[PDB]
Amino acid sequence: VVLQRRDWENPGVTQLNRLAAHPPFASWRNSEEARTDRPSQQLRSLNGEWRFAWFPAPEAVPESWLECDLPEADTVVVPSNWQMHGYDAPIYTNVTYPITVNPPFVPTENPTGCYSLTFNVDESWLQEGQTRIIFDGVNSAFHLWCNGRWVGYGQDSRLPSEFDLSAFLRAGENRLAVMVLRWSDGSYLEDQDMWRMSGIFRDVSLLHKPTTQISDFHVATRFNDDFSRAVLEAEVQMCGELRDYLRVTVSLWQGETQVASGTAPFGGEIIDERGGYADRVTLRLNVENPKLWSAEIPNLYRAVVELHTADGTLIEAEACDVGFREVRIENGLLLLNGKPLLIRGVNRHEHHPLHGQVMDEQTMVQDILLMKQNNFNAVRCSHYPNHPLWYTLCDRYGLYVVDEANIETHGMVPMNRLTDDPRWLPAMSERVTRMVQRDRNHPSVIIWSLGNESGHGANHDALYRWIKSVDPSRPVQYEGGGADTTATDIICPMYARVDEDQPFPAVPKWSIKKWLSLPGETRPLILCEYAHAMGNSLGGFAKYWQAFRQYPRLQGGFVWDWVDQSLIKYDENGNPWSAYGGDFGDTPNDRQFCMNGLVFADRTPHPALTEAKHQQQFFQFRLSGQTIEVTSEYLFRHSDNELLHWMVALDGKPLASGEVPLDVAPQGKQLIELPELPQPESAGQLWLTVRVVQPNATAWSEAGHISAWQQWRLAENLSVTLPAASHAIPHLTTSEMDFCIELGNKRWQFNRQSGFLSQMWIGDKKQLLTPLRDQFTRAPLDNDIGVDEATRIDPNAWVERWKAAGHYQAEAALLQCTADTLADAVLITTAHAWQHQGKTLFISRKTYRIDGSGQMAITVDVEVASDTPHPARIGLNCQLAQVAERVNWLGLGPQENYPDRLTAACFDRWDLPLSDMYTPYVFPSENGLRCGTRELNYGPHQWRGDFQFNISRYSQQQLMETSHRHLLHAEEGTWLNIDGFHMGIGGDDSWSPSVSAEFQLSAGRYHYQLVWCQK
Amino acid sequence: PNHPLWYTLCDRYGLYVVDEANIETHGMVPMNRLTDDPRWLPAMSERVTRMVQRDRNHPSVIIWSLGNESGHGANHDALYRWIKSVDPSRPVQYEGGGADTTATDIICPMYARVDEDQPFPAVPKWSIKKWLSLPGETRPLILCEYAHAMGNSLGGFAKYWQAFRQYPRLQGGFVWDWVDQSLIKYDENGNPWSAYGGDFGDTPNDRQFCM
Amino acid sequence: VVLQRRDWENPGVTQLNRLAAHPPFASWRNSEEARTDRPSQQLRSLNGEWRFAWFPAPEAVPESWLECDLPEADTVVVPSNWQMHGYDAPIYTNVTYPITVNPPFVPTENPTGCYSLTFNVDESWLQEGQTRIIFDGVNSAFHLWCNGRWVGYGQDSRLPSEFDLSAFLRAGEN
Ligand SMILES: O=C1O[C@H](CO)[C@H](O)[C@H](O)[C@H]1O
Ligand SMILES: [Mg+2]
Ligand SMILES: [Mg+2]
Ligand SMILES: [Mg+2]
Ligand code: NA
Ligand code: NA
Ligand code: NA
Ligand code: NA
Ligand code: NA
Repeated sequence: VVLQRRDWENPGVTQLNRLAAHPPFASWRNSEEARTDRPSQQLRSLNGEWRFAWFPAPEAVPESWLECDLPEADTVVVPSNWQMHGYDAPIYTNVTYPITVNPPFVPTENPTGCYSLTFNVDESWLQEGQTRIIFDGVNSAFHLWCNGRWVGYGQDSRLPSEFDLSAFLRAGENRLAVMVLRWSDGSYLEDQDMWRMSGIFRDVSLLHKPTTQISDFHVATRFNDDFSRAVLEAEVQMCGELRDYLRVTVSLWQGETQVASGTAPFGGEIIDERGGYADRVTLRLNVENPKLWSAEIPNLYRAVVELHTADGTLIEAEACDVGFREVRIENGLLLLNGKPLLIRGVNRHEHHPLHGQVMDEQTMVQDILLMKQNNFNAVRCSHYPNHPLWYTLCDRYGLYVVDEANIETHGMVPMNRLTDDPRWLPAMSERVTRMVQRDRNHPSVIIWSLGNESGHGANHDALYRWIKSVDPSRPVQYEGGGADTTATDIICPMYARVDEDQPFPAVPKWSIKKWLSLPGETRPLILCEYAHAMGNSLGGFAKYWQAFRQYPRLQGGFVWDWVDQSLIKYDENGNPWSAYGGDFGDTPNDRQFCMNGLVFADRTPHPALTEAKHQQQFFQFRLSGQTIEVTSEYLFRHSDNELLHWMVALDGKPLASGEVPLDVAPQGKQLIELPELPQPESAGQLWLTVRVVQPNATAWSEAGHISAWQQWRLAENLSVTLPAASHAIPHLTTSEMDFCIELGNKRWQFNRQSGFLSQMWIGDKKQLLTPLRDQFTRAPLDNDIGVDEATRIDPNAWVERWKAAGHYQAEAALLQCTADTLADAVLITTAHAWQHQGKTLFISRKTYRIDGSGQMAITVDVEVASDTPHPARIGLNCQLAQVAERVNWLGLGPQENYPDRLTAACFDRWDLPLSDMYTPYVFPSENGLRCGTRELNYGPHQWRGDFQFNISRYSQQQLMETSHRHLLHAEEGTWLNIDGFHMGIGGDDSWSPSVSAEFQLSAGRYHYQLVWCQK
Repeated sequence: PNHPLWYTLCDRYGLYVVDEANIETHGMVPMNRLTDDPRWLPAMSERVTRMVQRDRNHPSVIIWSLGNESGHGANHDALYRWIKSVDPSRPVQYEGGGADTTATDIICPMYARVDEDQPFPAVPKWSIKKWLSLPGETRPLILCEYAHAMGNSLGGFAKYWQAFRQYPRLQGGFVWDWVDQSLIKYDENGNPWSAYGGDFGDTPNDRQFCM
Repeated sequence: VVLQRRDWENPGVTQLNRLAAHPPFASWRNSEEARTDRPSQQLRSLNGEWRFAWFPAPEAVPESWLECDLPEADTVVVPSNWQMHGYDAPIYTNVTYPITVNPPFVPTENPTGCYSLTFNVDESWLQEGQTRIIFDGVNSAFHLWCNGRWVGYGQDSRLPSEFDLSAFLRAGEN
């Protein structure tokens, strides 16, 4: 009858015999244990080794499995995804559904995980009370049997499913059997852009409650105008038989100190003509001068809810952490405890490179620490309710959480086809309602979300209203259908730009500054997704932050996103590598579009992370004469763990330093007077750097943690001295094939056929492996490629514009190559034209001046045709013969930085090992650039000027030809790229041209100069 | 919702209709026990949504109703908003929970008096004249049930109509009700007689309260 | 399977295989007939004489009833309330529920009306198109079989439940 009913193709049936949702229970039988949050004897983990067998469909499951173990089955760890154990492929797809769109139907071939466990139950659990089993997460649907008998059915992969096992169990041995289906009608609401996996991927537990039990409880905190008084209100629901002797006590604790307590019998206020709830009571506790919860200072009290007799016998106790805080929208501003928030948020999926979508405490803690160490204060549960511990950790460490229903129907056509259909309202309603019922007591949750990318339908409006009616303590947001519909309290677009409108029909993405002031618009704007961090990205990030700070109602956003969704695969030798979409045989796939993280799957930072840290700083700085002005962007805390270190240096050489304690009130200002600095004699630019240092450890950071920094140019002394006049004069030697120049043990050779420096010698050793040549292209970045799908191609993307114009296949044609002897130098003059099919794209005009001191001065002047797409870079490249250990530079660093992503980099003298000058993006591209460089040192070589550069063992050609980073081989020598000008990287999104006009190489005429010598 | 022909006839003859979802949970304690429970939202939504889908093209229907005597629960709020979103062309009304809740566009009490307050706890029935001017109240008031016409009744009917005519925002109401709910029974001869509650051995019963 | 599920005691199942609701349809194949609101050949009333047997519970219904007319059963007019034919008592109660207040459960003693009708369907409807049946009002819940096979289930006493019969019907008697 179970195989006959086919409940997994019926959206009308989303569970069978499932218990009601409720907040985290442990059924403590001792109050002190509840208060301290110690383990509960009444809550057991069924995690560990289980029996598992795979089947191609549910009809292939033998009727024996219900009563007897299958010897074919293996023993696997639960929780797990069965794709992580090799049983079938994980599918990566973005928009297009991973099954045929035929709702409510799924494929007849529907992979099926048969799980089972043989486990003990103690006798004490069956004489008194109620034993339930809790599956925290099962993807995507399942039937359950206990000792051969059918218990029930559940859908929604991301919320706990609970069943009463009381009548099913026996003392001693019992057997659970779970048939998990990969696909169900639930799948139609689970089209998030991520790995599609399956199985019992979250905790399994057994919970014993008394027959007379606390079955639900809500905590509210409300405040007077200045937050100096609060009323904690607790509504408590019971199940079982009503008795006059029953009582509830809610007591509230600050550490070991009890601050408030209330006790009452059951029976609520009159509600309507038929009375009130005899099975509920509300307790109200006064709290004077409450310690308020925020992401800045996560103050928590403990609330213990005791169900007991009037005489004092405890029946059970539940408990939660309480954060006293108010969230409201007033006059178009989102306020926390009366202060306008600035959301430094990131979207975070649940992902681990080894365990797939199984989460554990350590990874969660690691994520939290990294976020807070990098100046994040908020996280969005993209796009489903998370593992229950996540909320607890956000409560305790202090992050703001957007809790989001597990609803995404992105692949529907149009996007609201299911969400506007009243037949899908039941399935949708349980995903919203059961989330609110579970998470409503976590202070860290400040906003509810109705899901993701499912257009805007009537069902959203209804469920919007349901939440407002049930929980008025939190605003509700939802982006679908244009980000400002009647189903959201917050204008919450994805990838809306700062200044540029994108006026798509029906769902335009207005410039965020313009959106706020549309006639009639009052709401605050907080981007649910912005600054797409796919590969070499986060260009233009500073621009968002400049707008966030200037516009009160622009209250920030959530970066997309936190972690690369790469999975570990093994090679022939058993070495690990990172795999993306289409690497598991899966198709259709969206390839590398799954990796948009600020961190790699193993939590190693991308360079972009430091740019987010710098822009998200909580201290702002201004310099006037000798005075630094520090402004706090903290809303609640003083700077009680902050000191300012300042340093003045001349071209990287320190001249002075000092330390000044920070004592800044929230939103306040401090003036710091610098002492007179010793104005030096020698040339160069003076730079002031300041850093905010946290002297003491916190729960989330080590001692000495740098939380903010800033740099300013001070006095510049321009060099006016003539270099030491040389006695030696270089000697020009000519042949039909070459111009050669000699000075002592140095030698330069210019090919008269190509017109490039083909070789240089120090003593007798050759310096080049490839001639020094103009370069106008880069190995394409993910933002240059502009496809969100492997199928979809775009004629407008930068790489496609460059390809179609002939930039990559453009051949250098020599126009001029003269040599001339001067009084103390040899002067080589060249001209070249790069042409593609009769069209002149670029002209390069150069002079090389080798003088008596051994320096070669190169002057370059490039013309770019106004009607060719603006080039990726204007520079030179070559392959040096030398492979050295270190790279030493005076310029912006230490990390990779680009013209539209360099605010975080500082000007100084930097010294890294060669390997650090390469960024291991999984999809290889142009990488490791450093800008604003005045001097570069590598082995015997030194280049001076004002340039950008990258240096590595990988050619721009190898980088653009290889699809994975583990397939790259170090070439012979070192490839050097020296650019005079380099295009912005962009990243406002990654599926359209995103590089702002001021970062495109559009001037038409370009000029840079370089001095190359041997130190 | 009535027999489909009823709407057609109201279209053609000309009567304003309040089309009402088939939801009444009068017997629950408290009256909103089911309507405030999200697990009952699906059942309730179908009774609202399938009514709108069937009847929305009838000119005679001018107001949608969320049902009757089911208290006020969050499911009412959800379904109120669903209708306002799907069909902006008609006000939505619902009396449960005190006749002036957030799930109604119209103050629609049953048996509220003209001049006399009945201040029940939680669900007071204010004088209709006073109700209109409660601080912050803007809505029109139309009684969903008034002048209970049981047996020898309709005393003071004129008092309603005097107030209906004097107060712009008092826009009338619906008498309870049209037809006696008596069934036909026979004695030993074959003579028909009007039977009410209790006359079919039915117990517990509320007797002549059907008429 | 229909006895094991007990869909009438689960508020999560309010229908099975029911078609979407919609405004009144007649499927005219002539525009002038539509305009004039004259009868449509494609819309047929099944009102009239049906076969009917009363039971005290769904467990007491014999399985033979699925494929064969029961001889005990009487011929009755439909539409009707079976209380108006004397099979059991009509109940009058104001506020207090006529069943024990214990959601979602109903009494095991649950009067069960078994309705059936043998009817001809013409062949034109079988070769092409979609043939559905509409029950405008069924108090309070019901299962439906066509020619022995199960079609679907419906609740809500006061709105029409509609079921696609295209795959269930045959040439001749049904
Ligand atoms: O707009 C979106 O594009 C992102 C691209 O990485 C990602 O798929 C998000 O889930 C989706 O909301
Ligand atoms: Mg289903
Ligand atoms: Mg999507
Ligand atoms: Mg049912
Ligand atoms: Na702002
Ligand atoms: Na992505
Ligand atoms: Na590549
Ligand atoms: Na009036
Ligand atoms: Na009555």
